[PDB]
Amino acid sequence: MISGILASPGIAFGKALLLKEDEIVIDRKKISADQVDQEVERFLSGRAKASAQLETIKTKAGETFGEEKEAIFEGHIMLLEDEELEQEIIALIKDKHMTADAAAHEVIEGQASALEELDDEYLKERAADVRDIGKRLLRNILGLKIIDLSAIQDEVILVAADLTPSETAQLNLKKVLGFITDAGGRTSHTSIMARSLELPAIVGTGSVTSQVKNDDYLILDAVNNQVYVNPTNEVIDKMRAVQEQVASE
Repeated sequence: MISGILASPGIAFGKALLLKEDEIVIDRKKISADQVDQEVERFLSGRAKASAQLETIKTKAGETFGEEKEAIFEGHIMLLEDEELEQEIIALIKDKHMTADAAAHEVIEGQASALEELDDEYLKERAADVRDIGKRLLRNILGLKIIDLSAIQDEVILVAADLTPSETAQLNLKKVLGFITDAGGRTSHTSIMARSLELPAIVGTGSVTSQVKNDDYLILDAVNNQVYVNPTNEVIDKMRAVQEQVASE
């Protein structure tokens, strides 16, 4: 069966919300000096947008967990608005005729890679949080569609290979029912939430994302540590009684 680490006990019912991501296609075409000036505005003014987006996520981190976590996202903006990283991006766009999408990808390529060369498991995890800041910056230049997990409209379960502080900082715990992630870390951020929020959850699912799909009907037991996919009405009716018999006790 599906054995995870079990974060907290409980039973919930809901449709599976799988978090997939659309692959981004960067154009490696060389532009002309007549399109370079336009890229700077699309890149400079673009930052005006990404700055407003990450900024809005910053307050959701302080209004959701408390200004105590705003210090982490506060630095995430200084790096994005870094006046130094901007002069380097600009040059490439003007010197190597690179697209704001391509050039910006170059600097972000050494930021994450260079962080792996550091001798600190901490700055390393920042590498993952940094790639997220770059990927978002890209979808902002192409104005690509973004998933709005901050405004769900249907109560469902949350399933994902893993969730980064940002996803957890914008997640709306107003219509959520539970969290399931492929993180087998006895100290995974997901668990810290499921643990502090006392809600029931699991994280060592491992590869449930390779056996489940979005909209799939699931039933979390968090009692025997097992996920049931499309069970018979005989097991549901039997669990609907016991489970609800608990809330009634």
